[PDB]
Amino acid sequence: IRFGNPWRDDYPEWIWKSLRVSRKDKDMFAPF
Amino acid sequence: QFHREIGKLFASYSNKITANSPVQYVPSPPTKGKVRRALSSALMPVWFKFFRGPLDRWNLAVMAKYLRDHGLMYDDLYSDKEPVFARALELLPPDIQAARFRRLMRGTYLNHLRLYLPVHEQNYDPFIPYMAPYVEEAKFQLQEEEELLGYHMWEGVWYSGGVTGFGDKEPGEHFLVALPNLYGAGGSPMQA
Amino acid sequence: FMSLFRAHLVFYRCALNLNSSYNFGFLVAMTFVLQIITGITLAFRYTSEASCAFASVQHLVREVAAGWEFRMLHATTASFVFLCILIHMTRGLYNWSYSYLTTAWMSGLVLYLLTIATAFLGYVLPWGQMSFWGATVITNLLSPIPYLVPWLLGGYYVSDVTLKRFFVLHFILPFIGCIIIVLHIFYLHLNGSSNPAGIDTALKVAFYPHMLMTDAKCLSYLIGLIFLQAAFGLMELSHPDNSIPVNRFVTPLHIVPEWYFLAYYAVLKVIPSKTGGLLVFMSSLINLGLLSEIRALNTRMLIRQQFMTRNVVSGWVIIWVYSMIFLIIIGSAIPQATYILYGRLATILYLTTGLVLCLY
Amino acid sequence: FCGSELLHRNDDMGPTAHVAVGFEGVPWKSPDAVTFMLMQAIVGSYRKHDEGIVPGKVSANATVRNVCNKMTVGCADMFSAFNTCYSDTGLFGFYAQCDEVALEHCVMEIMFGITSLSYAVTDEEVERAKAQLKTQLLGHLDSTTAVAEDIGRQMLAYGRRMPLAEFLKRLEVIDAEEVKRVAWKYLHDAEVAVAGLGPLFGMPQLINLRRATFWLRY
Amino acid sequence: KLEGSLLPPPHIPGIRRAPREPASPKMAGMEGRMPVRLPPEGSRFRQYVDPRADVYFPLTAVLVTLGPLYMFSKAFF
Amino acid sequence: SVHSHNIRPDKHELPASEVPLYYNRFDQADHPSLWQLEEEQQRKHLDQEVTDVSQLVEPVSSPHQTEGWFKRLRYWHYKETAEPTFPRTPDLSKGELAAGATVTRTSVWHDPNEPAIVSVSRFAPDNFRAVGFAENVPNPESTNSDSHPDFREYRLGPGSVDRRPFVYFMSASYFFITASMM
Amino acid sequence: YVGKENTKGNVYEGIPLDQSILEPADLRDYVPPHSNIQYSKLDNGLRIASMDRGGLTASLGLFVHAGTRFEDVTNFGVTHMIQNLAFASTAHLSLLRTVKTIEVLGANAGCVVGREHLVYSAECLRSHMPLLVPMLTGNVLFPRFLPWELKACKEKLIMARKRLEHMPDQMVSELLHTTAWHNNTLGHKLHCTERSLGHYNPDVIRHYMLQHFSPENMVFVGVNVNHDELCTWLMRAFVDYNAIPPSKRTVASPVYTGGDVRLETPSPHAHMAIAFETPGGW
Amino acid sequence: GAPKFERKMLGSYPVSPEFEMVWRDRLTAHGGYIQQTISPYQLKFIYPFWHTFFARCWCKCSAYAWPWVWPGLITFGLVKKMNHDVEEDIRDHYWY
Ligand SMILES: CCCCCCCCCCCCCCCCCC(=O)OC[C@H](COP(=O)([O-])OCC(O)COP(=O)([O-])OC[C@@H](COC(=O)CCCCCCCCCCCCCCCCC)OC(=O)CCCCCCCCCCCCCCCCC)OC(=O)CCCCCCCCCCCCCCCCC
Ligand SMILES: CCCCCCCCCCCCCCCCCC(=O)OC[C@H](COP(=O)([O-])OCC(O)COP(=O)([O-])OC[C@@H](COC(=O)CCCCCCCCCCCCCCCCC)OC(=O)CCCCCCCCCCCCCCCCC)OC(=O)CCCCCCCCCCCCCCCCC
Ligand SMILES: CCCCCCCCCCCCCCCCCC(=O)OC[C@H](COP(=O)([O-])OCC(O)COP(=O)([O-])OC[C@@H](COC(=O)CCCCCCCCCCCCCCCCC)OC(=O)CCCCCCCCCCCCCCCCC)OC(=O)CCCCCCCCCCCCCCCCC
Ligand SMILES: CCCCCCCCCCCCCCCCCC(=O)OC[C@H](COP(=O)([O-])OCC(O)COP(=O)([O-])OC[C@@H](COC(=O)CCCCCCCCCCCCCCCCC)OC(=O)CCCCCCCCCCCCCCCCC)OC(=O)CCCCCCCCCCCCCCCCC
Ligand SMILES: CCCCCCCCCCCCCCCCCC(=O)OC[C@H](COP(=O)([O-])OCC[N+](C)(C)C)OC(=O)CCCCCCCCCCCCCCCCC
Ligand code: HEM
Ligand code: HEM
Ligand SMILES: COc1cc2[nH]c(C)c(-c3ccc(Oc4ccc(OC(F)(F)F)cc4)cc3)c(=O)c2cc1Cl
Ligand SMILES: O=C1C(O)=C([C@H]2CC[C@H](c3ccc(Cl)cc3)CC2)C(=O)c2ccccc21
Repeated sequence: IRFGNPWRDDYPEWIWKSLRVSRKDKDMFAPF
Repeated sequence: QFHREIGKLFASYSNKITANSPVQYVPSPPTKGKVRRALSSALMPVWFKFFRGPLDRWNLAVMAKYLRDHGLMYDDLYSDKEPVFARALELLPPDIQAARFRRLMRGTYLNHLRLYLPVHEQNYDPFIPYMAPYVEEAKFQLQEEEELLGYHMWEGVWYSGGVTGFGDKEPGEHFLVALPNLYGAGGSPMQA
Repeated sequence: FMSLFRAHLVFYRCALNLNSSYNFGFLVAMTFVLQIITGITLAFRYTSEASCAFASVQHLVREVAAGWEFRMLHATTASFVFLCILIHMTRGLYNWSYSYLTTAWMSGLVLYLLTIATAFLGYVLPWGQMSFWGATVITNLLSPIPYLVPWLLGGYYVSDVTLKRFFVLHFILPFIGCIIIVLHIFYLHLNGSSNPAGIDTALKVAFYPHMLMTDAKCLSYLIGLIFLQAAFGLMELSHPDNSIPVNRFVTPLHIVPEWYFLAYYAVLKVIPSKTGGLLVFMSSLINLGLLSEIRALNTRMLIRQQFMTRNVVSGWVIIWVYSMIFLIIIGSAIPQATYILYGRLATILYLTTGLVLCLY
Repeated sequence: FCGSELLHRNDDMGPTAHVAVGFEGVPWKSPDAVTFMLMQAIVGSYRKHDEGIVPGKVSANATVRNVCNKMTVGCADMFSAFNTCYSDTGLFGFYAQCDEVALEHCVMEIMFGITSLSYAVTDEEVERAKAQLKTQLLGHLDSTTAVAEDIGRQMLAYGRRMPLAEFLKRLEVIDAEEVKRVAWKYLHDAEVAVAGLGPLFGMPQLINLRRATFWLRY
Repeated sequence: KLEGSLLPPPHIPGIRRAPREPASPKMAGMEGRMPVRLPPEGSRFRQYVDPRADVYFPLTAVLVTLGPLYMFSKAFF
Repeated sequence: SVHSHNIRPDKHELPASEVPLYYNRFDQADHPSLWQLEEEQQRKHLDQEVTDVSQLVEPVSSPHQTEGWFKRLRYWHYKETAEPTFPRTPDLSKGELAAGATVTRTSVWHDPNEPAIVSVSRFAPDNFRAVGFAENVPNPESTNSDSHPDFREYRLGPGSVDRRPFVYFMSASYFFITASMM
Repeated sequence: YVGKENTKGNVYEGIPLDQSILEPADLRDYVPPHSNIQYSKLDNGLRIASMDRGGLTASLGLFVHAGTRFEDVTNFGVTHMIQNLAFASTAHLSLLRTVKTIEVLGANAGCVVGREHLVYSAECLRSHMPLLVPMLTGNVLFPRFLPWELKACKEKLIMARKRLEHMPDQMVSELLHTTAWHNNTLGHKLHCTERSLGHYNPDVIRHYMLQHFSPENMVFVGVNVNHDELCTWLMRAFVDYNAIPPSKRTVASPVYTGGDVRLETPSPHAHMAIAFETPGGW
Repeated sequence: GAPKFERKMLGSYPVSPEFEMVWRDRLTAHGGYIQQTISPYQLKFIYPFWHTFFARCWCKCSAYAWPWVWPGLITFGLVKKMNHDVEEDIRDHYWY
């Protein structure tokens, strides 16, 4: 158990990956 | 003559204290009486194994992880609203000072975002004592001023110069000396 | 006075990481201003006579345009005054704000005392059963000194004279409040606010654009919630028993103060000696006052980080909060041996965890 | 002895104002003469230009210290106290030089000084003053001229010459309560005389200087 | 080689080095946890330290500091 | 400021020459300039890769320091209890610290082979640095971690619309609701 | 003064000053002291000279052979810095404690720079001599030169000349010197110029002192003190410590240039001076 | 507020009243720094919040578990046990 544990806490790998995603030079509401 | 008699009392007591003075370092008497030392020594094997041990280990784990998340050192927790530490910071050299400034900036930003650092950024010991040589000097310097100037309750002129008169040396730091002007543009103490 | 306005509320520079927990002061001030508006417009139609006060309050609701709205806004905003104050206090217990904001903390305590007094005086003016018997109880509680109680009452028992002077006092005290608020803010901005991180930092940012908008956002939420509760009545904040006319020779069969007074009530239920009762309040308030100079009670140099995150030990402030909530729970219930037993347990916790804050 | 002021206002001689304030003293032969010689030293002197090795802001003399810390810049160019004894009367007081806008503090600080002698002086200060007074007086009497002048002066003033041991023995036994007695006898709630020259727009009233001689505290 | 977060110092002429601790053998119960050091080898503390107790401590704290008060209260209040 | 210090003698807290709460091992240089060299000769823990929390280096200082009833925090460094007239002599053989009082009121700086004026010069507070200093003390290059997003992934670039209409419409909407309520 | 032991107060209260209070016990039959100079030397090299005239106040002075004529292009201004740092922190005393103690003993003390000498001196009652010998010798035995004292003491280097602008006579003196020996030895200025505030770091001060402040370049002189006590308390000062070791320094002959110089300012007189050299000097 | 050695200015122009608080809290930039900002009219401002939601929420919830919830659970326990004791009392004392 890493959650809430000062001996082990760290993000899950999928949370570390969610921060790598990119939407640079895209915009989906431009028509409005 | 009341005052001279009480003088005599004070003087004799002070002379007793003076006569017992050592001329060299002598180890301090223990902080606890022999009864409590005995009781602690008796209960050590249970108390340290079950309770004190884990408490003192959990504490350091908590502290270390919180400091590493943000990239602070331990001596980054002290303020400069504390006179001794203010002096210590005045005595610092350029490099240490600059690094402290940078770490405080980064810690502020990270606590704003509430994002952990990567674990490879957390590989350092946060509990190095980098302020000690300067805190000891500050303590010396601020102790001598008490000894040589602060030994009496000095008497002053009241509510003059922007200071209350009971000891302050910075203007308008107390309510009864607020609002120094009614017209004009004011001013600042640092530009006098 | 415009130049001061700009210096303190536009160009004043804060720390970047001030989150919502630092917005509740502004909020209590706003509930003050709002409560003052509704106060004054309620005074225009209230009657200060024991023979007819009750019906005077009923006339507003029944026969006056928008009569109901001002009474209910005034009644409900009080709860938010106290809720915001308690959040505001607990934040600074959590952070150890009083380490360097010494006089601000003292001023705070004085303002809280003012608010208690103001609320309790207000609570008597509608003149129902609960009002009369509450006044009786609290006036008997401060009896230790001869003749002080008939003097403050005006009379041998709670009377129309008592109503008249309570009304005038309730009129006056809030404005003294306002003056002390100015004093409060003087001490505050003399020093400068603390961070949630409890470090000193140069990453400051000005107030007007960034923090002003957060203040405004929370203000929207609070206005929302006040109107929700005021118009629809979701929670039974006030007991029904103040709806009954007064009788000087018969008590109500069940008794529950306003929630912000229940913990105190709990104490009066469980401590045997009446003087012990009163001394508990005096002692706890003195202990809170004592925190203003905590730097002197020890020779180790102090830090503001209490390292309560991820900590299995928790912290004395959290135990204090839970003890206080438990006391509210027990306050609410009937007098019975088991409730009293757990009452005494909770009371010991509440007293001890306050004493212990000084022992770093 | 008349309590009056005599002020020469003049704004065409630069920024500096000169002032002297005086009290009634005691004759040569008075028993308290020595105590007066000591009080003059307890108030002492100061110069902003030339200072020795002790900064004024940390000096043991409280009057100098209070003057040098005023408005953080300090409010006087020079001040010095004085005592003069005549055959049947004396003068006791001080002389000062200060800036046009500093004059008020420049004067009231030193009046506060002198009024302290009757309420709050302590033996640290008395012994410092004894040390400095002894250094001064015993330091002059080196050459033949100083000795001959002293012989003649004492011969006219006392009908004799007082030997060193007598002066030292009479000086030794004065403590704080004795100073606090004599001052209360002659200086508390007394008349004062004033003279000044220069940019005296700042100058205090005569009645201010006269009501200064007592404290309402205590 | 060395205990704790130290690394062997370079030999630089003009700098005087303090003595540094050699490494010590670790005990059972510290597998897979953020490491926190043990007492020195010649102390009295190292006779009674037991890392395996850090797992039950969240219960030990409550038992010790709140159970006796509960017992006393139920006995007398 | 309005804040005092609290330098006073104390019987619960022995002075720092007697019982320091920090880890009392310091290296000493003949001249602080030499500290430059070590910064370009040592290894550093932050130059090397780790992946799990269990691999982080372990603190040098002991967890077991502060004791007493109802003391949550178990670790501290600095205190202002006052020094005596004759302080405890530092033992430089064990790399203990010598600073302020312990330089002035002690023989610690004395050397048989060297002039006194030369000998005292090595005991300014810049001449001492803890053990582990060059290896553990961070010195950031930026406030931003390369593992977090900055403006580069949110900036509206070439080809984008103008948003002034939207911004001012947002705020006008807020205001007209506000005015109706008022 | 925590209370006072004697309660008798002013025992001569109310006695006029033309009425004696001496008892016959306090009379003496006068014996003069002997007032020819006494000469001694410590083992490390220090020379001591003393006289007594039976005065109550003593004069004490330490003389060092370190003037400004010994500086060079890398040193200019160092002697002024040292003088401006007199009675600052040393091995066993702080600056504050030193000056406050000198004040409370009642003494007057100071330091003076010339073109060939540096002098420290003090003065008060003769019974305080044992407490003054340390504070005078400290300055040459083991000063610390903490940076934050150098930095705070800097403005006094400039005021020294800023005051010369209203002392025309002294000004002309300095002009004469710098014109007579242009750019060498006695020609050097007695103050720190702007160019002199660069090398205001402890290492230059310390390296300069190591070349001049050895004992055999010093003299200690006392007037109105008993010589065996002076010798004893001076010996007890150098016994524990290593003094600055000797150096076989050499000194160059001044070169006299002469020349001419003018300096105009609103003074209402024409001040003029003409001079010629004395070959060989003292 | 700030220590006197930090609030000492380099300039000498008079501080205007409306800037009082600004220069009472002056601090030195030891070592200097470089900063960049983009006008909020040229940034996305609701996508950056949701893009970093899970990390922020993990951090916040992790930080509060032990200190706030565990004592909460214990208190909730105590309330349940008190209810038990009362519901047994009320029968012992008054039911035959
Ligand atoms: C608006 C105000 C009006 C304007 C004018 C100003 C008015 C003030 C006048 C009263 C003061 C008289 C006393 C003069 C003392 C002079 C001492 C001295 O040389 O000065 C240096 C000295 C400080 O130098 P320091 O020693 O270097 O500083 C170190 C610290 O002091 C730390 O030192 P330490 O830690 O080493 O400890 C030292 C401590 C050691 O001692 C203790 O700590 C003892 C503790 C024992 C507990 C018991 C309580 C002690 C306090 C007594 C209070 C009683 C007074 C009230 C009586 C009421 C009568 C009706 O020493 C003392 O306590 C000795 C002084 C105590 C005197 C306090 C009372 C004086 C009042 C006398 C007149 C009373 C009439 C009032 C009428 C009713 C209206 C108020 O000055 C003081 O210590 C100040 C003491 C006096 C208090 C400040 C005055 C108040 C100013 C603010 C006004 C607030 C008014 C609020 C009303 C607002 C209305 C809207
Ligand atoms: C979300 C929070 C809201 C707070 C509200 C407070 C109450 C306000 C009352 C007065 C009114 C004021 C109005 C303004 C409120 C503030 C607004 C605001 O800006 O909030 C910001 C708030 C948090 O902002 P932040 O920047 O994170 O704040 C900093 C943090 O505090 C972090 O600060 P830090 O990290 O620097 O920490 C400093 C420290 C400083 O210390 C403090 O401040 C401590 C203060 C504690 C309180 C002490 C006083 C207590 C006095 C006694 C009161 C008794 C009241 C009794 C009431 C009884 C009611 C029954 O604070 C803490 O430590 C706080 C952490 C506490 C953790 C506690 C964890 C508890 C877990 C509970 C789990 C429960 C599970 C149940 C499972 C059940 C299963 C059956 O964010 C939001 O609220 C976001 C907006 C969410 C909007 C959602 C709307 C949804 C609507 C849905 C409608 C659906 C319609 C469906 C229709 C369907 C049709 C078909
Ligand atoms: C409707 C409400 C209306 C309220 C109005 C109140 C008006 C009072 C004004 C206060 C006095 C002015 C303060 C300015 C001070 C300036 C700061 C300064 O540097 O002063 C240095 C100065 C110290 O002198 P120093 O530095 O040693 O050297 C002085 C110079 O050498 C030589 O001195 P100087 O030539 O430089 O002149 C100094 C002059 C500075 O002033 C001026 O230059 C301008 C003139 C001052 C204003 C004069 C008009 C005030 C009218 C007085 C009557 C008000 C009665 C109000 C009753 C309301 C009825 C509904 O100060 C004075 O002489 C003031 C003396 C009068 C104040 C003392 C009154 C307390 C008597 C308490 C007796 C016990 C009664 C208990 C029963 C309850 C009674 C309610 O400080 C003072 O002595 C000033 C007074 C300090 C306050 C003492 C404590 C007051 C509390 C009294 C007890 C409260 C009773 C409440 C209980 C209720 C029971 C039910
Ligand atoms: C007419 C009828 C008469 C009946 C008479 C009956 C009388 C009964 C009296 C019972 C007295 C019990 C206490 C004996 C103490 C002995 C002390 C001793 O020998 O010292 C030697 C010796 C003293 O030397 P020393 O130099 O002081 O060394 C010790 C260190 O200073 C220590 O510091 P350290 O650093 O080494 O250790 C860490 C430190 C620091 O640790 C921490 O800070 C950790 C804190 C973690 C807290 C985590 C909490 C998280 C959960 C929160 C949950 C939410 C709660 C709130 C909300 C709930 C809703 C309301 O730990 C502590 O501070 C431990 C505190 C323990 C408190 C225990 C309190 C027991 C109270 C019992 C009731 C008494 C009466 C109540 C009042 C009555 C009305 C006035 O100490 C030791 O060797 C250590 C001994 C420690 C013993 C602790 C455990 C005692 C267990 C007693 C069991 C009693 C059962 C009674 C049953 C009754 C049935 C009828
Ligand atoms: C002087 C007394 C005034 C009382 C106000 C009551 C008036 C009647 C009811 C409201 C009417 C509508 C509002 C007026 C129109 C808008 C003003 C305007 O022209 O916009 C200027 C500007 C509009 O800016 P903008 O950027 O939207 O657009 C202007 C730019 N152009 C023209 C290019 C589009 O408003 C501001 O910038 C105001 C800044 C503050 C915004 C947040 C305020 C929220 C509230 C904060 C806390 C409140 C508590 C403090 C009060 C004390 C009492 C409790
Ligand atoms: C912080 C400010 C205030 C607080 C906390 C407060 C609190 C209260 C409370 C709790 C009540 C009880 C109402 C009820 O039980 O229905 C009340 C009633 C009342 N308040 Fe205040 N009040 C404040 C300010 C004011 C002011 C400034 C005035 C007038 C100037 C005022 C006038 C009244 C009146 C007339 C009532 C009677 C309401 C009724 O009879 O229905 N209040 N107040
Ligand atoms: C009417 C009642 C009160 C008002 C109007 C008020 C107002 C404010 C305001 C506006 C602030 C600055 C912004 C903020 O913190 O939200 C503040 C800060 C503060 N207040 Fe209050 N407050 C009140 C009651 C209290 C109480 C009862 C206390 C303490 C018991 C208190 C102690 C503090 C402290 C310590 C701070 C600063 C904390 C820090 O900077 O870390 N205040 N107050
Ligand atoms: C989120 O972080 C913060 C929020 C903050 N919010 C506010 C509202 C202020 C503030 C309050 C009052 C003030 O000046 C006033 C005093 C008294 C008055 O009187 C009265 F009664 F309020 F109307 C009015 C006006 C000046 C500034 C802060 O300083 C403040 C500081 C921080 Cl860190
Ligand atoms: O029995 C009580 C009672 O005990 C109180 C109490 C509640 C706490 C109050 C209180 C206590 C302390 C403070 Cl600082 C402020 C208010 C005083 C009145 C009531 O409010 C009450 C109202 C109506 C009928 C009966 C009663």
